[PDB]
This record gives sequence, structure tokens and C-alpha cells, in this order.
Amino acid sequence: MRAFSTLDRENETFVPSVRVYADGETEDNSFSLKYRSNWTPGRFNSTGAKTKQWHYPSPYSRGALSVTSIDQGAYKRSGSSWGRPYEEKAGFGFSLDARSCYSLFPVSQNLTYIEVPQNVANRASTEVLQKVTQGNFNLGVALAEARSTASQLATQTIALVKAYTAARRGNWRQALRYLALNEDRKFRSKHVAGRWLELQFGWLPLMSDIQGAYEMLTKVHLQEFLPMRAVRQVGTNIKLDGRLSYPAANFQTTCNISRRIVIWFYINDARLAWLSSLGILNPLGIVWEKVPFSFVVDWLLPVGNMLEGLTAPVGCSYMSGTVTDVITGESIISVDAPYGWTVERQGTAKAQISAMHRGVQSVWPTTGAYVKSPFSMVHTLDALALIRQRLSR
Amino acid sequence: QDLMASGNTTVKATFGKDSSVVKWVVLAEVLVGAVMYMMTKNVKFLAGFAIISVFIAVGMAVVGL
Amino acid sequence: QDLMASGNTTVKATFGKDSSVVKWVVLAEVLVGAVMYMMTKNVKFLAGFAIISVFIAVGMAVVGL
Amino acid sequence: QDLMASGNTTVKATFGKDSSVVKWVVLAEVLVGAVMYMMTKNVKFLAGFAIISVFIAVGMAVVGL
Amino acid sequence: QDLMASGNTTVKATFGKDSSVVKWVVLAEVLVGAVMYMMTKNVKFLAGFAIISVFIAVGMAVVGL
Amino acid sequence: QDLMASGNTTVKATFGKDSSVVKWVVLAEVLVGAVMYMMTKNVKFLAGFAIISVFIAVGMAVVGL
Amino acid sequence: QDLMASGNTTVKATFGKDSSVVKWVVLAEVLVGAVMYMMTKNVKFLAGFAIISVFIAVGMAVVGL
Amino acid sequence: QDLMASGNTTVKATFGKDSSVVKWVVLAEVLVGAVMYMMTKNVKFLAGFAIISVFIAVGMAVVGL
Amino acid sequence: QDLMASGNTTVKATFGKDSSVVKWVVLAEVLVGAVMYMMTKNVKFLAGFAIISVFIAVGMAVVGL
Ligand SMILES: CCOP(=O)(O)OC[C@H](O)CO
Ligand SMILES: CCOP(=O)(O)OC[C@H](O)CO
Ligand SMILES: CCOP(=O)(O)OC[C@H](O)CO
Ligand SMILES: CCOP(=O)(O)OC[C@H](O)CO
Ligand SMILES: CCOP(=O)(O)OC[C@H](O)CO
Ligand SMILES: CCOP(=O)(O)OC[C@H](O)CO
Ligand SMILES: CCOP(=O)(O)OC[C@H](O)CO
Ligand SMILES: CCOP(=O)(O)OC[C@H](O)CO
Repeated sequence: MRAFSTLDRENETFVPSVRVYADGETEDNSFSLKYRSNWTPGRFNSTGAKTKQWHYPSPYSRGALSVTSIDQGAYKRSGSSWGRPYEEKAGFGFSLDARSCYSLFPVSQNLTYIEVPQNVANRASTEVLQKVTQGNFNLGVALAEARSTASQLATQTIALVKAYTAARRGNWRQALRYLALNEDRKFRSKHVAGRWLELQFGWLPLMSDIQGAYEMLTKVHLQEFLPMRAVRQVGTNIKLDGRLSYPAANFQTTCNISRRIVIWFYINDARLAWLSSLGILNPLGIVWEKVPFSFVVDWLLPVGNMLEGLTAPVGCSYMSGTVTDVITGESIISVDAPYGWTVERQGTAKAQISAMHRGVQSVWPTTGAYVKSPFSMVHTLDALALIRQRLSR
Repeated sequence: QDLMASGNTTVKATFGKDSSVVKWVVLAEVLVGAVMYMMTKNVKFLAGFAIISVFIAVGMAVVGL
Repeated sequence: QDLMASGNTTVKATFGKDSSVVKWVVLAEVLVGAVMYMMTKNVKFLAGFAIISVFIAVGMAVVGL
Repeated sequence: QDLMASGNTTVKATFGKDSSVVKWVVLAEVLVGAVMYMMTKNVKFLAGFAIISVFIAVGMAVVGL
Repeated sequence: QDLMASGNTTVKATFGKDSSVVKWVVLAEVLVGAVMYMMTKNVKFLAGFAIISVFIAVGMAVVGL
Repeated sequence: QDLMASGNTTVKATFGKDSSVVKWVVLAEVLVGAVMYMMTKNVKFLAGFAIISVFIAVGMAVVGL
Repeated sequence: QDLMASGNTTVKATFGKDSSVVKWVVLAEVLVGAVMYMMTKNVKFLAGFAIISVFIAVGMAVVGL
Repeated sequence: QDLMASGNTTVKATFGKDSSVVKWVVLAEVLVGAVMYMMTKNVKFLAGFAIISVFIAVGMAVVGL
Repeated sequence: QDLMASGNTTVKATFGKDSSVVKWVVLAEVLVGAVMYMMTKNVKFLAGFAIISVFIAVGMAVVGL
């Protein structure tokens, strides 16, 4: 878009126318132318449906046909024749009307429909789909609070999985720094099951923090609306000749037709409802005395399944996309021348154009498209390498 | 509640002064007024070269949305 | 008791002067009036450029809620 | 939304100046004016030698895209 | 209410003195009154070189908006 | 409890704008309007080339889920 | 779920521009227009040799899948 | 799948240039044209001896399979 | 397949040069041209004694099977 005026004014030029021458012377014257200097059509103000989840867009268009000088141338121258014246211145002047300077452009009178070539609309649709499936979009309002509380689960597992494997090897000096403790405390037991029962309070607050965020994802975050926005502007230059227207013147003229396809969609899948109805055990209601040491691996069954589900591509469903149609260019006549014348410064004429229109229909394949989840954070991918190499393999 | 017959401004951009209606009504006169010199051959169908822009102006700016 | 056919003010905002009915009845004349120069080509369909605002006033201001 | 009556530039290239309509309306004068010397035989139908290019320049210049 | 047939000042600028009607009614006499010397050849059609400015003044200044 | 007649978004994707209903209602006009020139042969069934996109917009955008 | 009325691209290849519908509508005018010279014999049915390609373009390019 | 309205090339060889349609439309003019000298007896229906090959060329060569 | 409108050579032997059509068109002029000396009594209807063999040759030799 550029600067353009809407006030309809007229100018009188003498010939311153132328111257013348024749021578010286021358013257013448111248023328114134117223003649008319510019023209502006009527203001088209439309509305749309307003629900309780997302506001539907409304059609809107303006456009302006401004003409400059006449360148115126011277033529014438011368021559014448017648014668014366023538011367141268441148115326013979021969003025032109501003309401008929769009003959050199493929634009209708309403300044809305723009004839797009086959080598422009086809390339604009492939560059958007290649970024959604591969993972290249912008986050939304609900995606900010969803990914903030979801990354805290995989982060706390770093100090828990690495500390669980250290007990089976015989290196107790590494598990003290991960459990927020001190290395200036000796142990009393000698067995592998008695050393873990000594520092029981060192992992009690870490257990309540897992259920504090897991119950809010499978019951609140997975039962709302997650909007996503994709921005991709495509603009090419078209030079035509004409044867023438017115015147014759043749116116010889130039124009730049731009298009920014914005498609709004949300996450919609049938297999995501199975992970939202699963439960989790409570460490406060289970006595850790009779339970043996081999229980941490069996407890990570509902937690480990969530880390592997947030990395697989999940399909999405579109709603109503907007196709912007903005054209920019000039036309020099160378116116034528015438015749013769011468121276141258020779009688010339310069005219400008600036239209804007947003489409209603969207482009989306009916056969589905695997969209990568935005939960592919660096801190979340480190938890998968600690399970399939030590806790499973 | 409000009304539901409008809210889109679709018929305004289709049937109006700045639409395609003024282009289909200007060729209908020359299609028959310029070929009636065979039977009639007179000066009669010459008053329609100025009433096109006048009738479309007083019939469109009646309400104005 | 009172009546139950009204009390919503829905038909008044839909079928009235300040609605969308006045726009669909103002362009229906030029749709067949500016294109009939091919068959008849006469000055006859010109009495409709004044009866639009008259017929809408002698029917809407009859009751007026 | 936008309109659907135009956007193709098809009727403009058919009924215009740089088309084929100007070639069919120019031979209609000599087809009936140069043969009516049998009944009338008077210089009367000779005013059409210059009004052909004028009538096409006053109607097409109204819009002209 | 008021009237709806005017309020645009469009027909006054088209069919008036400071328009284009005065130019099309001044060359129609020389088109035939200056070439009819072949059949008639008599000084008769000379009273029209003064009634042009008189007929346009006794008809336009009747109402005057 | 809640309702059980919906919760699937199946009828919305079948009878809507971005479905297949808009493609079957657009070819029915040219199938019978472009072949009735044998008996009628007149300009009458030409006011339907703009009401197709209007009728689909004044009915689908009423509720909108 | 999705829709089930389409997904085959069958009606598009049958009722379209690159099919057989454009051939059955181009020879229907000459079947009745070139034979009515026995009773009427007038220059009237000549505006149909240009509206064939226009009507097929303003109806097929409405949705376009 | 494909289309089923064609694939036989039957209507093309029946209603075309190299068929029998060009013969039934060339004798219909002289059937009423050379016998209307009873009541009328005027040079009128004479411009149709050249529009036969012109109308068939702008009607058959439109698509051409 | 082939065409079914011909294959009999029936209309060619009935409406042609070597048939009976050339006889019914040569006596229609003397039926009204030789008796109009009562009211008119002028030398005007004499241009038809040569256009009979010309009009029958410029229409029959167009296709020629
Ligand atoms: C070319 C259009 O002709 P029309 O004005 O429809 O003809 C009507 C009468 O049958 C003869 O004027
Ligand atoms: C010049 C006005 O004419 P009208 O009175 O509208 O109609 C009379 C006849 O019906 C002409 O056809
Ligand atoms: C001898 C001349 O014959 P024509 O020129 O056919 O007729 C003359 C006028 O038509 C008289 O009215
Ligand atoms: C003399 C030039 O032609 P016009 O002025 O059309 O003639 C009128 C009368 O018919 C004279 O005979
Ligand atoms: C056609 C009339 O003959 P011209 O010699 O052209 O003019 C002479 C006068 O008109 C007297 O008739
Ligand atoms: C010049 C104006 O007068 P005219 O039209 O010549 O009429 C007078 C007599 O009829 C002589 O013919
Ligand atoms: C274009 C549709 O309007 P027309 O049918 O041409 O005219 C209206 C009346 O039916 C006069 O016949
Ligand atoms: C003269 C060429 O034929 P047309 O124009 O059909 O003739 C009509 C009247 O006979 C003219 O007076």
C-alpha cells in the first residue's frame, strides 16, 4: 500500500491557441478544458458473522484512480493563403477523464477484481502450504499460554531421568545437583533401595509440579480454540503495452500485483481425544515403603506417551482465509501527430492506480495435510533422547 | 434483532453506476439504432445519446445505503 | 392477556424504510428499463422514476406501531 | 464480495471501435442509399457520410474502460 | 417529504445554453440549406440565420430552476 | 445435559459455500436457459446471472455455528 | 468428517467448457434461426452470434472448484 | 471418469458445413423471396444472397471439437 | 456414423433449376406487372425481366451437393 488521496478535485489547464503572423500583429484566445484530477468510488462497508470463538472477516475494498500531469506539442509552423495571418503556437491538448484511465490495467470498474496470471496464483499457493506442513508459522494468543505450561513438564524430566539412571550405575554425586540439594551430606544405608528412601523430601515437590501442569493441558488447553496465522506475500512485475483510446494516442505501462494469502486454521484431530481422558497416579496417596525401587519406569506410561504425541504431525481444519489483492503501478501515455506542422516538444499523460481488496474463498487441499505441532521446542526434544536410550532402547 | 437481507453489499457492486450494468446498456442502442437506416432512414433515434447517464444517476442515488 | 405475535421489533427493522427492502426495489426498474431499447425503443417506461418514494411512503406510514 | 458480470474483457472486444461491428454498419448506407435512385432520385440520403464516426465516438467514450 | 426527480443538476448542464445542444442546432441548417442550390436555386432559406439565438432564449429562460 | 444433534460438523461441510452444492446449482441455469431459444427466443431469462452468489450468501451467513 | 457429494471430478468433465455442452449449444441457433426466413424474414435474430461465449464464461468461472 | 455426452461424432456430421443443413437453408430464401413480387414488388429482399456463407462460418467454426 | 438428413436426392430434384420452381416464378410477374397499367400506367416494373435467371443462379450454385 502507498499514499493516496480520496478527495475528488478538478484542474483547468489552458493551451494562447495558435500565434498569428501576417505582419507584426499576433493575438488569439485560449481553451479552458473542465478535467478530473482523481476519482474515488463509493465506500463499500460490509459486515460478517460474530460468534463466541472467532470473529469472521468482512469484505472491504477501496481503490483510487489518481491522475497527475497531462506534454501540449509545437505543431502549427506557418502557411497562410487568405491574405493575412498564420504563426506557430501548439493549439492540441485533448484532456482525459479520470474515470477511464484503467484501460491499460486488467482491473474492473469496482477496483476489486484483478486478472491474475497462471504463473502468479499458482506460485502463491505452493509457498504457503510448504511452510505450514514443514513448520513455519506465527503463534497466536492461545498458543502463548499453551506452550508455556507444556514445556515445563519436559524440563523437569531432565533432572529426574538423569538422576534415576545414576543410582543403577553408582554415581551419587550427580543426582545431588539435579535435585537441588548439597554435596556435603553423607548416607547411612548401603543397599540400592535404602539410599533412595533417605532423601525422600528431595523429590516430593517435584512430583506435585508435574500433576499441576498435566491436569491443565488434557482438560483445558485441549478443549478450547488454538488459532494459527500464516503470512506470505507474493508480488511480481508485469509489463504490458497498449492501439487507439479517445484520440489515435498508442498508450507501455508497468504494474506490481501483490498478494498476501492469510489462512486461519486450528488443530483438529480424532486421536487427540484419547490422550485427554487418561489419568495419572498420585504419589501422595501411595505409600513408598512397600513399593519397590522399580516403579519410576512404570509410572512414566501416561507421561511418556504425551512426549511422543506432541512431535507427530497433527492435521488441521481451515475456516475462512483472506486473499489480499493490491496492485501498484503507473501508466505513461505519444497523443497522434496531425498533418503538415513542424517543431516537436509530443503529448504525454501519466496516471496512477492503487487498489485493495481482500478475498473470501481460501485454498486448502481436501485430502488433508500433516501439520507439524508447534510443541517441537528444543527443551522438549531433549526428553525423548533420555527415554529411548536409557529407559527403553 | 436486526435485519438479515443485507450485510454483504453484493448487489450494490453488481447492479450500480460503477459496475458492469452501464457497459451492457450502452451497446444495445448502437446495435439497433445504427442499423435501422434500412427501413426507416430518418433522424428519430438520436435522443438516447445523453439520457443514459442521466437515468442511471437519478435512479441509483435514491437511497444510497 | 396481551398479544404474542409481536414484542420483538424484528419485522419492522427488516421490512421498512431504513432496511434493505428499499434497495432491492430501486434497481428492478433499470434492469428491464435500460435494456428494452432493442425491441420497443420508445419513451414509455419513464413514469417509474418518481413512484418509488411515493409508494413506499403511503404503505409504511399507515400504522407505524 | 466482488461482481461476476464482468472480469473477462470479452464483450468489450466484440462491440467496440477496434472490432467487427464498425465494418458491418458502414456498408448498410451504400446498400440502401445507392439503390433508391429508382423511386426518389433526389439528394437527401447523403447526410450519413460523416455521422457514422461521430455516433460511435459519443457512445463508446462514455465508459471506454 | 420533498421531491426526488431533481437535486442533481444533471439535465440542466446537458440541455441548456452553456452546453452542447446549441452546437448541434447551428450546423443542421448549413448541412442542407447550403447544398440545395442544385434543385431549387432560389433565395428563400435565409430567415434561419437569426431565429437560432431567439428560440433558445424563449425556452430556456422560462423556469430557470 | 448438552445437545446430541450436532457435535460432528458434518452437515456444515456438505451443505455450504465451500462444498459441492454451489457447483450443482450453477449449471442448472445454463442447462435449460441456453436451450429454450427454440420456442421463446427472447431476452427474458437473463436476470439470473447475479442472484446465484447473492442467495448463497444471505442464507449461509445467518447462523454460522 | 468431510463431504461425500464430490471427490470424483465427474460432473466437471461432463458439464464444462472442455466437454460436450459447448457443442450442443452452438448449433441450436442455426437450427431455428437460419430457417425462419420463410415466414418472418427480418433482421432481428442476429445478436446471438456473440452471446454464446459470454454466457459460458460468466457461469463456469463462478466457483471453479 | 470422463464424459459420456460425446464420443460418437454423430451430431457433427449431421449438423455441419459438409452435411445437408447447408442445402435446406439456401432454398428457403428464394422460396418466398422470388414470389413476393405480387403485392410488394420492390427491391428489398436482396441483401440475403451473401449472409448465408457468413453466418455459417461464425457459427460452425466456434469450437470445432 | 454418417448423416441421415440426405441420401435420397428428393429436395434437389424438386427445388432446383431443372424442376418446376423456375416455372412458377416466371409467370408471377406478368400476372401483376402486365395489369398495373390501369391505376399507375408508367414504365417502372420493367427491371424484373432479367433478374429471374440471375437470382436462380446465385443461390442454387452455392453448395451444389
Ligand atoms: C434488430 C432488432 O429489431 P426489433 O426492433 O426487435 O424489430 C421489431 C420489429 O419486428 C421490426 O422493427
Ligand atoms: C410518448 C408517450 O407514450 P405513452 O403514452 O407512454 O404510450 C402510448 C402508446 O402506448 C405508445 O406505444
Ligand atoms: C422511367 C423511369 O422509371 P423509374 O425510374 O423506375 O420510376 C421513376 C419514379 O419512380 C417515378 O415515381
Ligand atoms: C435538398 C437537400 O435534401 P433535404 O433538405 O432532405 O430535402 C428536403 C425535401 O425533400 C426537398 O426535396
Ligand atoms: C435537376 C434540375 O436541373 P438543374 O439544371 O440541376 O437545376 C436547374 C433548376 O433547378 C431548374 O430546374
Ligand atoms: C427571401 C425570403 O422570401 P422568399 O422565401 O423568397 O419568399 C418570397 C416570395 O415567395 C418570393 O419567392
Ligand atoms: C431483459 C428482461 O426484460 P424483457 O423481458 O426484455 O422486457 C420486460 C418485459 O417482459 C417486456 O417484454
Ligand atoms: C432499398 C433497399 O431495400 P430496403 O431498404 O429493404 O427497402 C425498403 C423500402 O422499400 C425503402 O423505401
